[PDB]
Amino acid sequence: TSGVESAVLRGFLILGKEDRRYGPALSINELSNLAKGEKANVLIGQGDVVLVMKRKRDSSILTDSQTATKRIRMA
Amino acid sequence: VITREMVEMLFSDDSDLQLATTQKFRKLLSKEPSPPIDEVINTPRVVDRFVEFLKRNENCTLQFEAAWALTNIASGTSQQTKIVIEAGAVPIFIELLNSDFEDVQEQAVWALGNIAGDSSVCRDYVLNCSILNPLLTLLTKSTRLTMTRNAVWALSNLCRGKNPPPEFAKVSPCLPVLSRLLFSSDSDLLADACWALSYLSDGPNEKIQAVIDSGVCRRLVELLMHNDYKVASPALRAVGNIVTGDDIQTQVILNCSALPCLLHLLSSPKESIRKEACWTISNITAGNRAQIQAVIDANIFPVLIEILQKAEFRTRKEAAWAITNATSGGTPEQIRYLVSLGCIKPLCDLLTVMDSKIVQVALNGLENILRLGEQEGKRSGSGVNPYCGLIEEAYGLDKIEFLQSHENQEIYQKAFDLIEHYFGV
Repeated sequence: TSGVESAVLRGFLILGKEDRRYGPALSINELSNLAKGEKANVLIGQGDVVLVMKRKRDSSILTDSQTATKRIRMA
Repeated sequence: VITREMVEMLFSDDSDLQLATTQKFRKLLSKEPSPPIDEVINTPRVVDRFVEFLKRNENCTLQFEAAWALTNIASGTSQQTKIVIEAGAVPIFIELLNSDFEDVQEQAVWALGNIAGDSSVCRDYVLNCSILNPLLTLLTKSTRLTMTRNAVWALSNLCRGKNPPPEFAKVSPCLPVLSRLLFSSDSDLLADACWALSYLSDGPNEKIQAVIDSGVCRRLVELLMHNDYKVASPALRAVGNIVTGDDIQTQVILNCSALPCLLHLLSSPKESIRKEACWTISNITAGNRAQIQAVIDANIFPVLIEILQKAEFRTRKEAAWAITNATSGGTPEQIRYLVSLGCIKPLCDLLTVMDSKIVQVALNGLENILRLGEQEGKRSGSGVNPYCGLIEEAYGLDKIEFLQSHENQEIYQKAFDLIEHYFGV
């Protein structure tokens, strides 16, 4: 691949070959718009398509601050 | 339960009987363990009558008792909160934020906090009724500690949620207020303020920039070292979210000397702290080569490698990302340094875990090391990959071969290609 494609893909983890469960491939210049935690196919090199996700990961797979969303006034 | 005279007195025409009755209803809902919320709202006209008393600005105590009664109703299930909203209480409660009575103000905040904290639908509705400007005014003009706590907690409820997140334009003006609140010493205040900041910094880098622009980073980093876990934990969450931004944004956190704090938090006795410290560091090592180097100079990697092989598994997962991200963005000298710390062995050991995602992360870190080994074998004509032997020593080759029995196609295809490319006979 090119220097640009290599540099861009450093911020991403290549999960595998093209998976059309995630739709038509993004271009390299569109790839930065991919939401954190999501997966997308991307066009690279000479027509190759791979599935990727950002290495920058959001706090999704973590614990909760569920206590407390609601508080009742007693006493 | 309710009585017939309660109903009849509530709809009388004298404030003496009204205030006494509302206080009876209020006392019922303000009682443990199981409040009669349904019986009160099922009783016709009652909810509407409470809401009508919120408009009685001439009778301070009546307003207070009314707001309290509605507050405890909106503290129940989603359907119980629906009745209060559809009664039209929300636009009135917001007006009461500028009540001349402080006891009415604070209870209005509490009610609105409960309503907004019900769901994303109610949250957006409360925001659409323009709660932010009166609420922030109240917060800055407050003169009581109990009032500020309630205001910040309600504010944090306006920010909470990701399905869908609130419209950022409707919640971002609270950032200057939130920024100043970080300088308080009250633990409860700092806790909810840091949660609100973590909610706002949870998403695309545009939102993160707005958080940064308010100048909260320096203080957020200092709060990493707070002795109360109710404060350090959300503060770490906020810092962790900010370093999910681009290289420039992440650098702001680093220039606040966050790394020595994060190093310290890696040794925390609390399990969730180490994990999120690892998670935070993993998003930094996903940065540029100067930032990876900053993690090296902070002596973080020897600890991450100890964690990678011996810590609680949900902590190992995040350390794996931290090591792997470092191997993808790092220089040959940096990767050579990770190898010298003995990172290959605990990476190989993760190839056999049942979390298929961590397997791929492990595989990626190993492939990164292998590719650099191959490039290194060409820049000196030796044609020998120096890391192939180390991976064999750590039984990585056997484990990679074993992955050809893994049901997951991505893992299979990956292990298959690694063997074909780096371990051909």
